[PDB]
Amino acid sequence: LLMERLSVDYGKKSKLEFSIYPAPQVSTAVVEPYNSILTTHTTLEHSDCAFMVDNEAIYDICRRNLDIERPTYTNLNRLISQIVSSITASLRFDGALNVDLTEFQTNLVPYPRIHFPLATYAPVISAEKAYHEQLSVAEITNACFEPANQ
Amino acid sequence: PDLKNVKSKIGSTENLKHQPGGGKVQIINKKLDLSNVQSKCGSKDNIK
Repeated sequence: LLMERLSVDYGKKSKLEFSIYPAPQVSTAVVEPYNSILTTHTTLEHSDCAFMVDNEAIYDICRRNLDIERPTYTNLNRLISQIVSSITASLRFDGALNVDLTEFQTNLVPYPRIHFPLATYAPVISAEKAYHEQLSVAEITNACFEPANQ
Repeated sequence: PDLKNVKSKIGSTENLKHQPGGGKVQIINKKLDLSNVQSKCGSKDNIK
């Protein structure tokens, strides 16, 4: 409902979104496939791009990568907050290379319907490993492409 | 003393045809139509 009335009123201004996108085997609710599809038929019309995350994945980041035994939605939200504070950094902190809210659109979006990217962040480990890993740029790059880290 | 084989009063006489039987249900649904489809994320003219 809102994605439209922001169209009608700000025109050509940017619309990005942060979405939890539903889980492969887990469900929080029964009718999730209806509600996603219903929204998505509007997301194709109004959002300029949409950044997706799955709750099922960050659980497994909690088990493998972060090695914490019992992840709550909080151990999970303080994980997402590293994604948001990266995403906005050129708007908030000086740098060698700016990336703006407009520059995601023009580089991720080859057609105004192929506009659902996935997010990842790395590294995402405890001190039990961060004093054994070296943590060079190329390790950290490998650690976002890795299918077990998505 | 012969009573003339006196009959009962008054019984389940309204049930003598009764069972009763069951009605039916059949659901079963119609297919929606998804034949209004075309893709946009490519080229049909500038490919030439």
